[PDB]
Amino acid sequence: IFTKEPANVFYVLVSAFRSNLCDEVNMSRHRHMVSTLRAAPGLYGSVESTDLTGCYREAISSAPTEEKTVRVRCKDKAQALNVARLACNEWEQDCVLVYKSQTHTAGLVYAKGIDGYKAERLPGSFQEVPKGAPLQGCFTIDEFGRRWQVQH
Amino acid sequence: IFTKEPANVFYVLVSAFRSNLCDEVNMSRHRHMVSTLRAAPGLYGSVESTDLTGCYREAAPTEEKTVRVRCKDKAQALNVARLACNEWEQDCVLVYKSQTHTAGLVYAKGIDGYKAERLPGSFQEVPKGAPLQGCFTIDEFGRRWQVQH
Amino acid sequence: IFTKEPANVFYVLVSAFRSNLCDEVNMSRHRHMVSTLRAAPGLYGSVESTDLTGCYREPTEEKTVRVRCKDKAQALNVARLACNEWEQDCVLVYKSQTHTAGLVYAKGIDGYKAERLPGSFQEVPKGAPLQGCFTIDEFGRRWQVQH
Amino acid sequence: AKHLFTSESVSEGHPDKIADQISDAVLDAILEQDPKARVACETYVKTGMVLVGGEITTSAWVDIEEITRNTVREIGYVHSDMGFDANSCAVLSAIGKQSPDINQGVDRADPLEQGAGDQGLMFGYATNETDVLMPAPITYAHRLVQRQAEVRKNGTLPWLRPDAKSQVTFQYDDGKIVGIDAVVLSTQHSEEIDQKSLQEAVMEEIIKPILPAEWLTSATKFFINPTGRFVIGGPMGDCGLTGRKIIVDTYGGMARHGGGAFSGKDPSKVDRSAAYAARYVAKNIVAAGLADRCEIQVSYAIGVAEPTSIMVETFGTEKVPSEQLTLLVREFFDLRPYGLIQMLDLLHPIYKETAAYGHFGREHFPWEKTDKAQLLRDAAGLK
Amino acid sequence: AKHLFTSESVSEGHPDKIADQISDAVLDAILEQDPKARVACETYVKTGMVLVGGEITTSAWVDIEEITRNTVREIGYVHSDMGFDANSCAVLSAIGKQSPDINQGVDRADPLEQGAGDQGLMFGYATNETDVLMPAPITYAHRLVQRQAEVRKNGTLPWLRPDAKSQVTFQYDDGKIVGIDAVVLSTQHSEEIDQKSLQEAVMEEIIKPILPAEWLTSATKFFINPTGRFVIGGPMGDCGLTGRKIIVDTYGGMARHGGGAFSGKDPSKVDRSAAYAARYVAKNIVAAGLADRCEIQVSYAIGVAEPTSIMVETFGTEKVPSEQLTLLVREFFDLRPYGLIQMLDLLHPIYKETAAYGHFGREHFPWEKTDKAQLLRDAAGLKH
Amino acid sequence: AKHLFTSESVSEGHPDKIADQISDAVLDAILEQDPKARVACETYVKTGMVLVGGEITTSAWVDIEEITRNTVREIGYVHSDMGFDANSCAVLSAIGKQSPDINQGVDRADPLEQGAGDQGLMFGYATNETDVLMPAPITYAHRLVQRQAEVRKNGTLPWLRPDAKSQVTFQYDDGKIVGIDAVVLSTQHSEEIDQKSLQEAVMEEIIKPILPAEWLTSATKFFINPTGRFVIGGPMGDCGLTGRKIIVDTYGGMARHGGGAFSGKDPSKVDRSAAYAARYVAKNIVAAGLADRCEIQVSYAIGVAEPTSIMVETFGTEKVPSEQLTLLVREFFDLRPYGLIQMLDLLHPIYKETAAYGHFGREHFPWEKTDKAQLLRDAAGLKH
Amino acid sequence: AKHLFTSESVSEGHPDKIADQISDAVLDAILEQDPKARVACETYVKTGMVLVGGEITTSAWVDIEEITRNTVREIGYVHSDMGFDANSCAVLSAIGKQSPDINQGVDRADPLEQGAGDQGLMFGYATNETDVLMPAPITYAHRLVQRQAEVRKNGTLPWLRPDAKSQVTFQYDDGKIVGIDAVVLSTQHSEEIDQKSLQEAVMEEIIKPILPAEWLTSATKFFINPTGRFVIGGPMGDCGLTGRKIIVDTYGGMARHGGGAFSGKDPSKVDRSAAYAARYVAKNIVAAGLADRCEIQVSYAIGVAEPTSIMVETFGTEKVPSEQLTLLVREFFDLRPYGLIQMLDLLHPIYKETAAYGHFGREHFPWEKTDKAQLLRDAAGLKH
Repeated sequence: IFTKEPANVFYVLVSAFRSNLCDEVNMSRHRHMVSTLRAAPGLYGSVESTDLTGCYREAISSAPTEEKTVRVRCKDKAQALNVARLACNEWEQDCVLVYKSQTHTAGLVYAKGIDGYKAERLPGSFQEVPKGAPLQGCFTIDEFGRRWQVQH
Repeated sequence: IFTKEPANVFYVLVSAFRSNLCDEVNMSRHRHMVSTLRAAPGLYGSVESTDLTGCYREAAPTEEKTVRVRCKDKAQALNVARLACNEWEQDCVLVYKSQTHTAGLVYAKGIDGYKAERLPGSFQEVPKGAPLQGCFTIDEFGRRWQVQH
Repeated sequence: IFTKEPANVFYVLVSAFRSNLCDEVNMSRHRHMVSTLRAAPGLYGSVESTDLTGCYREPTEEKTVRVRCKDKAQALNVARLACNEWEQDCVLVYKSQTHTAGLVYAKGIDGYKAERLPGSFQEVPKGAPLQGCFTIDEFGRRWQVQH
Repeated sequence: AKHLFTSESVSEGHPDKIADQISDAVLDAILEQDPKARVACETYVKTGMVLVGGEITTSAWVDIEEITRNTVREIGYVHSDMGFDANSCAVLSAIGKQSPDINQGVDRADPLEQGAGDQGLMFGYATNETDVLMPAPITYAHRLVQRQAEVRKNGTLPWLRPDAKSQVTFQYDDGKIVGIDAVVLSTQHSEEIDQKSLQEAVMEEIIKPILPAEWLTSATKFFINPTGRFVIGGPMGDCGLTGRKIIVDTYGGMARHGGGAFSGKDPSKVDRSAAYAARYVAKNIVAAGLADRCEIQVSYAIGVAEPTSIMVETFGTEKVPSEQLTLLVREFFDLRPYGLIQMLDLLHPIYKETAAYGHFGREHFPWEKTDKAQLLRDAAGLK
Repeated sequence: AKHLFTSESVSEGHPDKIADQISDAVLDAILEQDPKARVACETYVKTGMVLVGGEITTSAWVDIEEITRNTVREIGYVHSDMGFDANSCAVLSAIGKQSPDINQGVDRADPLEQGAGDQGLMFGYATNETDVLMPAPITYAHRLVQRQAEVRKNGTLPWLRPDAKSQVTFQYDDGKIVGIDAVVLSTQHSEEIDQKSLQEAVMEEIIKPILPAEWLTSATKFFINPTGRFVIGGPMGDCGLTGRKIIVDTYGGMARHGGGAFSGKDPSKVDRSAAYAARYVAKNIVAAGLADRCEIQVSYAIGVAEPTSIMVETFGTEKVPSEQLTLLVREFFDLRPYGLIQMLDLLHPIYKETAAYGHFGREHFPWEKTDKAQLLRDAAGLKH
Repeated sequence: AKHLFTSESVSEGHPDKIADQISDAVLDAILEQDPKARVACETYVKTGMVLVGGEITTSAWVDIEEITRNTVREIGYVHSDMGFDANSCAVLSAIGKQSPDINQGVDRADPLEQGAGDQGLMFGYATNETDVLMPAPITYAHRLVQRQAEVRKNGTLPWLRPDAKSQVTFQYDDGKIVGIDAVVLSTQHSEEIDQKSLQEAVMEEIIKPILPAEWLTSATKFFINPTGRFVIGGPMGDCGLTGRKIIVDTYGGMARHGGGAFSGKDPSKVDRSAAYAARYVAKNIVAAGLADRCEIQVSYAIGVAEPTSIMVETFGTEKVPSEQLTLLVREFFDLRPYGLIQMLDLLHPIYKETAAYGHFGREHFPWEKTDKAQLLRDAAGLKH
Repeated sequence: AKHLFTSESVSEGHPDKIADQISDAVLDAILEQDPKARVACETYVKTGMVLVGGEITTSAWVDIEEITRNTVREIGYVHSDMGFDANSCAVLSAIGKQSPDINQGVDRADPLEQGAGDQGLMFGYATNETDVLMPAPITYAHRLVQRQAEVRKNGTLPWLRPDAKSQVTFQYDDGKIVGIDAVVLSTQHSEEIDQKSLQEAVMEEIIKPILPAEWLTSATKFFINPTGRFVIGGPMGDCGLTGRKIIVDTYGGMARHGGGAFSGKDPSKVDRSAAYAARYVAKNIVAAGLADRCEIQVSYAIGVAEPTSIMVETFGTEKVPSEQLTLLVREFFDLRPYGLIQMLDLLHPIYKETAAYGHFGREHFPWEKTDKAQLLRDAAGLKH
């Protein structure tokens, strides 16, 4: 769909930060990193909402795990975006999901380091779960299954 | 597809060693890390097979000598593998359960790099039609990971 | 389709007079009897147009007459009893808007027969002419059914 | 599947169509006196007041007032007690006038290269349902109201009076008319006739003729002047604004429409000319049998010769690649405004006939002619 | 495959939309003064003059001229150069007739049974292409014009002037929208600005901020005031008739419209009531997700409490049989005119906002609420 | 598209499969002695007696008794308390020998041209779900029972006894594997072991190393000797026949079956040979990639060299028209009985191997080779 | 589409069917004496020896050999030349009878709660091709051999001898029965008769009266004792065994099958009763119009009354959602074994007739009753 109601050309992107199995110290780590992000709204160029969580099989048999996450509304296609990347890099965080608000879909960038751009574009859909089947890359904010979609 | 011919729940993962651009010294480098891991299998708990070649198209495909190792311990052995890649700076590795041959890749740096990708579609397939992806082939068997659509 | 043009509740029907046995004398008696019909507009209760010529490949071709009668069956009755008198049994009728109807085979003063499964009529699709041609105004036309 | 559909058609007696006929008669008169002029006029209808106004870049000179009076006279609103008397009609004219000859002496540029008057989109729809290549329902309601108009004019039901409307509901089975669910008719009348006698008479001389028997059953529901009081009607009855009856002029709402009224618009402007052109190409397409029902969305920018966007739609009733189809369209047709003016020769004072009772589905109209269809089918290929 | 689709939206500075604004401003006035009024007013827009004519049935007393001049002031036609001024223009009143007698006489028949106002037919369309169930293109065009007017009002472009029109052409390939084919914008501008500054400014403040950067492409084309000399705008530019701009209010030709002008008619008039109703129900439908999009046709004969015809269409987008769908429709909502009135309670002077930029596609409009979808949610089972 | 599927297997310790083992071991013995022979032997298995009888034409000389006792002993039923002994079981050969001279005497005939020995029909299946081109569940179930037999043999859990059966239920979404719903494994066990520790042991030594834990959920249920007592095992408790488990031999019931008990049938017998041919050609088909899952059926009229019907089935998962496909089929493969013989070369004492654990999915068996598949793929030009 | 499908049935005269007839006739007499009994009897048939053995718990008193000889007599093998005779053949009763358990645990507590007798899985299939709701070719083949036996009994062609095999290959276009391609009919005949007359008279008296003359074409091929000699038939030529011809009993090969031998099995045994219930619910679903062709797989873990897994397969012909259908299955029918028993009244001495010529498709059989179908027709009224 084309969520017209949300703001325009802004990029809304998510971050998790809770990478390693560090159950509660990782949650504290998360709170810390959220505070850090909020600390510099300008260069971060984003507004933050921390309700969202993310949920994956993670291909390591033990169990699908979920992490607390944050949505940030970067205005810059790159600048605030690149700031988010450098942040997750600092935080040892492998990849991030950025989708352009208006189209409501854009691929992920698993770029790290200092000056790297690894721009993937998924099959052009995102944040869209009709409560049919929760198998895929698992998301929830405001108790809404909202995950991307591959074309068929 | 479930191969089911190799062992069951036993893990298998690949590594490259050739991350940076040091082609020849890169080659020797890979070989030496091979010697490291193969010399102490117990800690790795793994069987090595160094023939493979790993091709990352990365928008001009780069081909690096690669090695597939079978790690028994559902995390420990592959953990040792992750460690090795970390010290050898190798960015990230692929793992998968052979029976299912499907698993995303895990990034692993620092003390405990526990960073495994989402969207774990599949792996170990050769459609033979579209090579626009990561060439990961042993014995001309291009084993590429996939997703469902 | 539906032709949209002619008066609706009106009944247009096509009939052939010529039998299969001979041709030219069947044609002479055709023009005779059809002229007799034409001359009397009350019982036959219709207007006539003789342009139409039919084939039945079963192409058995014969000259045919299209008569438009207002009376739902009554002038139609005169037409069908007339084909009786000319020993002819095959007569087609159709209502303008539907632009189709089944086939009637009614001889005998009250002997009155009704078709089954009418789909459509009076259009050629140019695809397969195996059906009975009905060519008038440089246009072929046939009857149809849903498949 | 099976469902119901409804459409509506108005009599000339309705005020909206009144204003439309008015402005169009104006345009036809001016066009007669002058082909190349530009025309943009609107008409308003109050109780006894009729207004006409707009910019007409013409050399022509005609009294709008007497034209209006004669037109309403033809409509027959010649008695105040009806709600309107043509003799008494209050006439208000504010028509802007300008010299077009000076403009054309300035331009000195090729017609085809001259851009569109105003940006606007429009549709053309056709289908093989009707052998007039229209949708059924709007056509039936049209024959309905016009039969009423006729049976009034010839005075067969003299107490009848002009203002009348028809709202008709068919039952479609799998996209096929199986029967008319309901027919609703309202009409202006003298006062002396009884409502019941009126319903009977109209069922006789209006309903039975235009409606076929088979769709009529006991299940068919009839509602005739449900108020029963339609002496009070016409302008005094309701205010009519030019073009407000746009859809029911276009397609009975069987297919989309852009929203540019037909009346008061010379062929020069994009709206009416483009509408004709779209219906024309669609009709020729269907006559080539390429698609069984097809809708065309053509869009022009102001001042621009090129039509911004071109879309063909077949609802899968196509027999060929729709893109190949579009290609064939652009081949056979010059979608330029002056292009369609050329192809259809709309430069003739004829639109007083397209005033009422259907713009599309009347053969004398140029766009309704389907010549290129065959050649289009020749360009077609397999079928 | 790929095919162009095009929709347009006018500024609220356009003469026709001007007339509609005037009409429904009068309507909101009279309605505020009386819930139960029965009003149909029409507004003619001309260069030196504005007229209002029609009929009102209520007890209220209403100053027409000041309503009108307030409206124009909101729009901003306040100087000769514009070709039109709120103050100096001629207001012409012919509505009156102020006859609440007939309906005040006796009231004992149930409202839900009181037959339809007058014969008519209308449609309500809905889809899932956007958040708001409206079609994408018409919404984008509305965003364009409203953004333009906003820039004019806030003063970011002081030289801007109220009249404007916009048209957009998208490439619908496989249903999804890959990108815009072209965009054409026409504006009223002061005499000061030259062309190049104008095109630059409008591409800057309007095109980019409103449009999706991705849809914005090089291949996409931009036509801005092709004549460029538009200091003449509004009435002296062109004629203005109420409801004449019928489509723009609707889905922008995306779906079939009935044929009754919204503005200048009150919820008593069957057109707007029923149309709001159809949009409301189709919205609840697609909100349930029974079909990606639905078209609704409803037909009333005069003096009939019930719809003469009710047709639902999913265009094959249905997840369930269409017949039990129809059943659910006829069950969950009272389709009687006053019935759907009570369902939506339109008796509140709010239409002055819906005057322009789409009558659907805005939340605060009550019909856009879609509670009953959940009830619908329960009525149908799983898809397929 | 969410459904539970189930498959079933038996260890060789089961009496029926024991009977089949016996027959085929006889067969391999004879074939070793003489290839060209004709053999149709069947074996009934009562508690204390195994009856063996059949029609045999050969120049062979083979003790039934020695062979039977050897086979049974190899299985391990070497004790009374087991429920059956190899040494004290009664051996009854009802075998009636025909003259190989009738075989020598017929001459001057194309060995190929000769008509099929006996009418019949059979279905060979293949699916690319697994690298063995076999339905996944039955393959896992074979791996289960075989693992059980293995732990019995290697001495890890010597208290374990040969008879054992397996039943697996998988989830399926979109036709694809997701999870295992249920697993049932019941074995014969020596008296000394308990119930509980047995539960534990079977859970560990067999279930765990063989079942992909990813398919294993907490929700996945488990059953191990639900009756909780299986000391009396083998033919003693239950009778057994030759070819009474024709399903688990082939496909675990995933695919429709012809109905010719393979064991005890010589290659020249049409059923066994032809079914081998069917699985063979289907495997070649899928390997070439001409389709994803194909079921072949072949039918044979008595005394005829040419089959009656050769039907291919793609379940839409074809990549080519089934008709061009069929043409190709009859092109590359000669379904003449001696033809399929020469194609597969069945004339080798190898079937004692195919005794249990499925006739298909095991490489060294020649019918599983897939060399033809390449020329098949190259026969039709396919680019996807 | 163009594909040729083949099925094959046997006469009662064939050995395997002889075995099954014997077993189930035994079962019938026994269960008549005591309905509550439990019986698992298998019958081996050799040149002249009939062996019968299995496990029986009851209080009944039955001669094995008596029923044996009587059955054989009813079939007609009464003479040396036929190759067999009840008067001649020796009967070996190997059944070991142990007491019925009278303990109170197996008593009233609950039949429904009583666990499954034995692990396994089975299939039911139903189609809308026929009134009998079974695939065409199997039905026609059964009717063929039935016509055969009927001839041999009424005395039309007395020189016929009981053994007979029939096979039919139908053409298939769009899955609609179009043409019968091939017919293979081998039968057992007296010595006096000659080959040519046999071919002719057989074509006449049997083939015509059973096959629809339409699918008979000129190109239709025929094979009738093409060996040209079937004097010595019956068991002498070849071994016959219990239930081996399981395919012909079920579906003629159109549907996938589980593997449980129905003959000689007491109803309380899970296999036969479960499969009958499978065919039962299949017939009910098809008769309720809910689908064209449905298949059912049901699986039971030994000792658990609850079915492990229940799969329903509609091949896309589901008219309601398949999973809602599955819900319907679990609700409307209790699938526990004793649930089946109460559902079908299986505990009745019937199956002797059911031994041969189709385990389904003959109406008076209880599982074949389509009673429940209406309720299913009720439980969902949606059409697609």
